[PDB]
Amino acid sequence: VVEVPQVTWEDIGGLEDVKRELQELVQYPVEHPDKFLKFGMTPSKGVLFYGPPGCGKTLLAKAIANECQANFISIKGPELLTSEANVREIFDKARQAAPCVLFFDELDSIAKAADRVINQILTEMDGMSTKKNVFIIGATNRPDIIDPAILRPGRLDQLIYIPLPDEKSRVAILKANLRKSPVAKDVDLEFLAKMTNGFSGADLTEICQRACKLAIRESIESEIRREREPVPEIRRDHFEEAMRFARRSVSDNDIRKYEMFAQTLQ
Ligand SMILES: Nc1ncnc2c1ncn2[C@@H]1O[C@H](COP(=O)(O)OP(=O)(O)O)[C@@H](O)[C@H]1O
Ligand SMILES: [NH3+]Cc1cc(-c2ccccc2)no1
Ligand code: NA
Repeated sequence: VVEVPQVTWEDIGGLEDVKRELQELVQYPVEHPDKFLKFGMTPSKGVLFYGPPGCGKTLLAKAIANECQANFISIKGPELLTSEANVREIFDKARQAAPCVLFFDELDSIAKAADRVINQILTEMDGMSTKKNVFIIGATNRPDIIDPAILRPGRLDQLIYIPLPDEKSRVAILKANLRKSPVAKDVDLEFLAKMTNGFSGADLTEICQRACKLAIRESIESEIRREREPVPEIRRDHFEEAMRFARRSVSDNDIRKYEMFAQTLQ
């Protein structure tokens, strides 16, 4: 289905630098059109996100569309395999749905015939102007096998690193996930951030989801019993129990590889 996503910047913990860069990348064409006319700037057509899984690349693509009040179309890389006109029809539908964000997920899978489902993608991008109001976003978990042809000017304009959350970011992710939940006052999220070094954003969300379930199942059972004869909260002890099916999903070795890739691009 095609729709404007509900996720906002507020749902995304950390990545504050990345967020104002993306805002500037899309707010500037419509907030200062006179200066965009004055100097000859063409709006950006695309970005490529990279980093470990579960750290917010999909969330950021949906928040960009929500900011622009734009439709969102998602395509996972493995599913363009049956048929090179598959690529042509997706760009048609995105153009039909303009203004629109077109998100290519799991692009590392086609980075490994398939040789130019790629060329088709590259040609569709070259043949589409910024006047069509379609903004393209790709995401990958394997930045080592990016064909640099997709980063040439006129295609995806910027490669952007989306890293594992640091300690400050882990507090923000917990707070964003819990922003509309009733959390007991004995819950110390800064201490939970201290104890989750190396956790991804998806890893943190599971802890919150397990603690919230445990609370619901407590609420269910206690009213079942009080029947035999006041909004409840997620308490510290629900979080205590959730945290021992809690472990990192990204290895220390993959973390080293991402950090090396990113640090060498300064
Ligand atoms: N920065 C973040 N802030 C808040 N939640 C996050 C963040 N990163 C990941 N999550 C949680 O993990 C889930 C997966 O994130 P996603 O953006 O799909 O990861 P990927 O980087 O693999 O695209 C999200 O739905 C959300 O619950
Ligand atoms: N097993 C997953 C995996 C990840 C990587 C990798 C390679 C380069 C940079 C970052 C990550 N190589 O393999
Ligand atoms: Na990923």
